Amino acid sequence: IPAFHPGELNVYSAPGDVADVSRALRLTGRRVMLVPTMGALHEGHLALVRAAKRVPGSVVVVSIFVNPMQFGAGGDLDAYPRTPDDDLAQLRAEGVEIAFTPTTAAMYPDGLRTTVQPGPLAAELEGGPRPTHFAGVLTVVLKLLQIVRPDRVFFGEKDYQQLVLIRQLVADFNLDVAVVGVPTVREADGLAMSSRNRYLDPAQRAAAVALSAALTAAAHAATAGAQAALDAARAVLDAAPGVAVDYLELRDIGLGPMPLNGSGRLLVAARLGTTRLLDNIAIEIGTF
Amino acid sequence: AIPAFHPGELNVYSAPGDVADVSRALRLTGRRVMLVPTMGALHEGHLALVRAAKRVPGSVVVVSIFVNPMQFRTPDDDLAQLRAEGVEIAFTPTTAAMYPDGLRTTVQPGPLAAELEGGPRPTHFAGVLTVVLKLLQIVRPDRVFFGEKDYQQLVLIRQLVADFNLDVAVVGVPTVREADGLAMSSRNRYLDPAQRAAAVALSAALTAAAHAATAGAQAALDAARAVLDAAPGVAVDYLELRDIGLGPMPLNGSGRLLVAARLGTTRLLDNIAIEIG
Ligand SMILES: Nc1ncnc2c1ncn2[C@@H]1O[C@H](COP(=O)(O)O)[C@@H](O)[C@H]1O
Ligand SMILES: Nc1ncnc2c1ncn2[C@@H]1O[C@H](COP(=O)(O)O)[C@@H](O)[C@H]1O
Repeated sequence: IPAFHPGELNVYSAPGDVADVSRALRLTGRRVMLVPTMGALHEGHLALVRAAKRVPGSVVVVSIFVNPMQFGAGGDLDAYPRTPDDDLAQLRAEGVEIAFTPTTAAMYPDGLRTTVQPGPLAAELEGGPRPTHFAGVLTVVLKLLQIVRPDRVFFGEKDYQQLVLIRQLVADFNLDVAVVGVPTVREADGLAMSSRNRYLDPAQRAAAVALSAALTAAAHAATAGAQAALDAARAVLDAAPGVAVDYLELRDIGLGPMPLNGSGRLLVAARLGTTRLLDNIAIEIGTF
Repeated sequence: AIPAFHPGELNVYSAPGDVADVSRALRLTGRRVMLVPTMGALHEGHLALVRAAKRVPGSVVVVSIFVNPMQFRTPDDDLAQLRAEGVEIAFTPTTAAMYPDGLRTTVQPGPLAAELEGGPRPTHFAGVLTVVLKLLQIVRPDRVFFGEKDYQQLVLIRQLVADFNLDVAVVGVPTVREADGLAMSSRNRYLDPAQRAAAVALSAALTAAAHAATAGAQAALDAARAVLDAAPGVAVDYLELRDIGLGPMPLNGSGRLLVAARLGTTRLLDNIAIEIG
C-alpha cells in the first residue's frame, strides 16, 4: 500500500497503487465504489459521484482516463477536452477520496493484444460507423474493474447503449460487481449534460434543446402508440434549425434481439455543426 | 445462505453461483482457493495439476469439469479419481449455465492465437480464453493451474491475465509422460501399435534437440527434424523454435521448441524448454 490520506483526495496513477489501496480498504470493511470517466467533469459526472457517495460505508474511486482504444483515428482522441485541474478540484469539493488517473503506457503496455469482443449490439446505433468503439469501452472497463475490484460500478443512462453493454459484459464474464445506472442530468431547458456541449456556439446551443424536447414529446405521445411517439419526435427535430439527425430509434429496453413491447427506450443522435449529441429516454407504449 | 460444504469430502456443485458462494466463504475462512480447469476424462496428467494445487499450504482445490463447446465423458469415474486425490470441490456446470445468454461478449486473443495450433483451429483460443476468464471470475482462485503440455494455451492465459489485470497467479505444471516419453493424452489410445511406436518420435525429437542445443539453434532444429524423419506415418504440421513467450527466438538464451503432427487421424503435440548454447 502507498499513502492513503482519509477524508482527502488521493491521486494514483499506477494501477498497482490503486489496486493495493482498494484491496486494503475492502479488507477493512469499506465498500469500494467505482465511477469511470474520461474527465472534463460536469454535473452529470457528479450525479454518479454522489450516487456512489451515498452508499453506506462507501469509498469512492473516480477513474479519469481518455481511453485511446475507444477512439477511431482522425483526431478525435487529440480533440477530446482535458481539464485535469478543474476535474481534481471538483472531486475534492465532492469529498471523493480516490482519483485513479492511469497513463496510456500503464494501461496498454503491450499495445492491443487480448481484448474484449462485445456481442452484436456493439455493431449498431453508435457502433454502426465506429465498429471498434465498444470493444475499446468494454476492454478498458473490464481492466478498471479488475484493477479496482469495486463492489458497485456507476454508469450514466446518458450513454444508454454503453450501460446496456456493460451489463452484458458483467453478466457474460460472471463479474462479481453490481452495475448501477444513474439517470441523465440535464440543463434547465432539458439539454443532456455532456463534455461535448462546450462545442456548441450560441445558436447551436439554442437549437440543441430539440433533442430532449423531441424525446419528451415522444414519451408523452406514446399513449397513442409507437408511430405517434416517433412522428412527434421527428416533427420537433424537423422544426429545429441545423440539427442533422443521424438516427432516431425506438427499441426494447435491452436494445437486444427482442421486439419493442410496453417498455422501450427512444434513442437519438444528431449533429449540430461538427458536434455529435446523443440523448435517450424511457418510453412506455399505451401507458399514461 | 451459503451452500453446504463438507470439509475433507468431495463437494460437487453445478451452479456457478453456488461454487462462487462456497469459494468466497472458504477464502474468508483462511483457505487459499486453487483452480484446476479440465474437460474431464481425467488421467495422470490432470492428477499432476491436482497434486501441485494440493501442496499449497491451506489450499482448497477446485477442479472444474466442463466441455467447452466454444473451443471446438466419464463423469462418475472422474469424480471417483478426484475423491481418491482428496479434492474437496468439483464444479460441473452445464453449457446452459455457463452460457445462459448464448455467445455474446467474448475474449479476442492477441495474434499469437492465429499461430501454431491457431493454424488449423483459428477460433480455438478465443473459446479457451473466454471460458477460462469466466471460470476465473466465478471461482476467484488465488492460483490457477495449467499443464505445460498445452504450452501455447498456457502462454495465452498468461497474456489474458496480464492484459486484463487479473489478480491470479498462473502456475504451469510440467508435462506428465508415459515410460517412453510420450506426452500423456486421452488421444494416445486412438493410436494403433505402429502409430504408438512412431509417436515416441515427438518426445525423442524434442529431447534430442534440447541436448543438441549446446551446438546452437540450427543444430537443435536439425536434430529434432532428423528424429521426426526416422518415423513412418508421422505428418509434421509444425516444428518451431520460439522464445519462452512464443515470440521469435533470440540469438542465444531460453526458448521453447514445439511440435505437432498427425498420425492417421490423431493429432499429437509436444514441446520442451531449450537453452541455446
Ligand atoms: N448528463 C449525464 N447524466 C448522467 N450521467 C452522465 C452524463 N454525462 C456523462 N455521464 C456518465 O458519466 C460517465 C463518464 O462519461 P464520459 O466521461 O463522458 O465518458 C458515463 O457513465 C456517462 O454515461
Ligand atoms: N500429460 C500432461 N501433463 C501435464 N498436464 C496435462 C497433461 N495432459 C493434460 N494436461 C493439462 O490438464 C489441463 C486440462 O486438459 P484438458 O482436460 O485436456 O482440457 C490442461 O491444463 C492440460 O494442459
